[PDB]
Amino acid sequence: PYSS
Amino acid sequence: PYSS
Amino acid sequence: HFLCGVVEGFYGRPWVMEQRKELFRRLQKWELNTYLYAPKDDYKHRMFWREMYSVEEAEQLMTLISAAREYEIEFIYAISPGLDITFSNPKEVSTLKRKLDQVSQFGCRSFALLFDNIDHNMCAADKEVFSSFAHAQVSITNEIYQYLGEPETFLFCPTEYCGTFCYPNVSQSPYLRTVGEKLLPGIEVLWTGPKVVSKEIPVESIEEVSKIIKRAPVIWDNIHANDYDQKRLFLGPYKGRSTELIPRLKGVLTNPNCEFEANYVAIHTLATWYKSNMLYSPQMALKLALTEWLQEFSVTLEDLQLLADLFYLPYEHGPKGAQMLREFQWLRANSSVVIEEWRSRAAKFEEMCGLVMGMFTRLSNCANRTILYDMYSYVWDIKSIMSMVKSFVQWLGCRSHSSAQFLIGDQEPWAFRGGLAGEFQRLLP
Amino acid sequence: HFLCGVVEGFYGRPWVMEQRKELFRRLQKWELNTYLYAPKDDYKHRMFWREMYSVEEAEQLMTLISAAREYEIEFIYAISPGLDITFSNPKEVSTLKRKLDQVSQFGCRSFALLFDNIDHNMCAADKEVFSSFAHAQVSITNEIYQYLGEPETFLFCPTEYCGTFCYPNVSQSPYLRTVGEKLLPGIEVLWTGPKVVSKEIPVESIEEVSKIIKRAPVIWDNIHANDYDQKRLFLGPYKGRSTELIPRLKGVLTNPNCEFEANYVAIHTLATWYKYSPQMALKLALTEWLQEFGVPHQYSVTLEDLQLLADLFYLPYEHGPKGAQMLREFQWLRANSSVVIEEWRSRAAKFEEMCGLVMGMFTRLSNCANRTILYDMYSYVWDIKSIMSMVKSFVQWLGCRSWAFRGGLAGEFQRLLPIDGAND
Ligand SMILES: *[C@@H]1O[C@H](CO)[C@@H](O)[C@H](O)[C@H]1NC(C)=O
Ligand SMILES: *[C@@H]1O[C@H](CO)[C@@H](O)[C@H](O)[C@H]1NC(C)=O
Repeated sequence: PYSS
Repeated sequence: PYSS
Repeated sequence: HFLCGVVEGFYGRPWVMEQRKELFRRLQKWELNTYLYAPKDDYKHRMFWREMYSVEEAEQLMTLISAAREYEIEFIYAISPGLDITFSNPKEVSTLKRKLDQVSQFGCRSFALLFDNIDHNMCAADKEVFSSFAHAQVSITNEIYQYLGEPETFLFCPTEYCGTFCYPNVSQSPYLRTVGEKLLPGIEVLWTGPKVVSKEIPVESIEEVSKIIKRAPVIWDNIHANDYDQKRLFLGPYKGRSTELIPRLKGVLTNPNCEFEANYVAIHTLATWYKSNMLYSPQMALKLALTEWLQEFSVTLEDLQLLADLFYLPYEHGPKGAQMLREFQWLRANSSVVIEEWRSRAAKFEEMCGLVMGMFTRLSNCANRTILYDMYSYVWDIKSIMSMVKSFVQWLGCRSHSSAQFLIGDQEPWAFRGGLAGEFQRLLP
Repeated sequence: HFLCGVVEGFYGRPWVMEQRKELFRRLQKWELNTYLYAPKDDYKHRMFWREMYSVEEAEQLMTLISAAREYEIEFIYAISPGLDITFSNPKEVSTLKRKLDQVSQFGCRSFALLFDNIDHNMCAADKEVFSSFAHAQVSITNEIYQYLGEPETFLFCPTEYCGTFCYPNVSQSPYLRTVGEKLLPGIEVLWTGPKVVSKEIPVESIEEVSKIIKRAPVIWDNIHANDYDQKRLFLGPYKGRSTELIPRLKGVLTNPNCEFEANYVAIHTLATWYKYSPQMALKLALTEWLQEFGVPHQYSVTLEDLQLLADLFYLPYEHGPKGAQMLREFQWLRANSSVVIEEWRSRAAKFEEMCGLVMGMFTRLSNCANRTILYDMYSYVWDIKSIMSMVKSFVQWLGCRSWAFRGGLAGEFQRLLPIDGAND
């Protein structure tokens, strides 16, 4: 669940 | 040089 | 009352207080006014946002917020409860208030809630209280805004925080619509551009988004961020944002390289750009930062020019670097002629490789050791590859008088780069 | 007495005093005895070795040397002046002696002169005084030995320091004869094996080298060194060195990862070895390491995760079982993608679960209480997770109906050499  |  | 400076908003090892102090000092030296504390992996900012700072953490935060005010830099404290908060549960909201209060008493006046990079749904409990995801964030954000007594500067980072991230499009998003509508006018909205790392920020994009946001946004600028790629460093000028944006924005905060000392250019050229329209030439600001940076480091301005050109921008190499790439490509494409031209270019090329070697040896012999260290792995990498590229050009030239293949015998491990990760990369098309 | 421990001897950011101290705690706890200070890019160690320590630096070193004595770890100070020293010049020699004495009074008793990675010929002023390059290092080393009163431990690292570095070979090298014979019988010689990063150090090679240098060598082991590649980390067990090498060597000092916290396996397993199964020793080391990872305390990471982590960043010549396995599976799926008889998809499913475990491993590591460890390994673990998740999706792309700048410039040039993937 990160930058993209 | 370096280890090279 | 326009906000310009740095957000520490990346993944990875955060900066230490001695870096953050040296940072404030630089910001004022260059007339920037703002700092957003939002390091993704300082666990009490995001991972364990519910938790209070311990005694020694308190002393440290206070000392830092001191230095901020001592240097007239506005300190904004961020908190990222997005991951696991229950919006409808009031004990949750209490925990968030108790946390922000604890920071209030450090000397902190400005605050930010960030909801970037989180799951787009909610839990069963929330689906009842709130008609949408958008409602839930807004409701809690406002509640806090007022609880803080409507503070000086207060930022909100939405989940759909850039063009790519708006569903299904930017100007037809239920989520962004309801934010525009319901988020209180004194709360500012954060935006990264049309992408997470924007190559260009068109004024039309800002206009289009301002109409849905019902206000001007502060840019979270990922122009110089290098946390998403181990090999990547960005020493290029601030670029692809018109000076004509300044009147149309509430601020720009740059999220820069993880390695503190690499951000000299990144921050300087942003300063120059802001101070030019409180056009602007990327090529020219770069010239300005490199000269003034050269003071801090033996090493020549040309070595810096090379270095910036090798690690320039997420979508662009620098002149001297793009040049070497073309030249190597031609040389490898037209190798099969081994006739007059080819060799002179190879000789010229092996020379440009020399300049990289020289840039490395002088940088290692330099007196500023902090700066060396932040960059050491990055420049050793390019030196290594350039020397193998020099070597390979040499070998291609020697083809007419030898049939030995390029690697002879048994290899040391750095003949074969990247480890497992590199192996999986070579298998993608 | 046999020397075993760590040399801080790599290029790049050296460890800070507080890390070294922690190293001393770990070496003692694991029953090791030695630390060789040789960080190539510490300022005063090599580039500007002539310069004396300030008052503040002085305070910092002796504090560190005291700690060494406090933990019964033998502290060896090394110095690398070979770069631009002139041998014949007395001012240079006094500068060397004066540098040494300054560290004596810091509480030091053991020393090393290292001449690795320097040009083979000298300045004209040295060309006549000494007949050969070898003769010339030997002379200055011996003199320094006696100058400090022939101390208990004194190490010399030769220019031809590995099998591959010897001209035209080890067993018949001019340079090595001169070291063997002219270097004082009580000084020790450092050796990395057949190569700079030796996959194996076979017994026969040690005999071949000891004959020609007339003594048993101290191994400077680069097995776990990771300074030479941004993308590379080595958390695998000490491997490729038979226990039968022990009778034949004065010591082993390992030159380990740049990122301090990553060297738990690398050092624990060397210890284990010193007291042998590489996989048994990994299991003991991973098991003890797990305890260093906690959840943080709250008023409002598993062993299989560590096993996975180590398999992915294992050793220079070898991937770990799980890593190789996922790489096999990914190969077969990409090859047999044409199918989309039955089997492939049953196997695509298991593979996305493996990818899952990589993402899982990163998530848990991200919540751990020991931030020192996280930070040290962050970019390494981040990378693997990104690539895996991309590999996961790409595998799906084949099942479904539906970064050109990755690595930047370096990446781009690298993709143009034919030797890229010459090892897959
Ligand atoms: C998304 O990506 C950037 C660059 O990788 C990271 O630093 C940032 O924390 C994330 N969030 C936002 C709002 O950009
Ligand atoms: C050679 O290479 C290793 C790994 O790249 C480096 O750490 C070490 O300083 C150099 N010298 C010796 C004797 O290994």
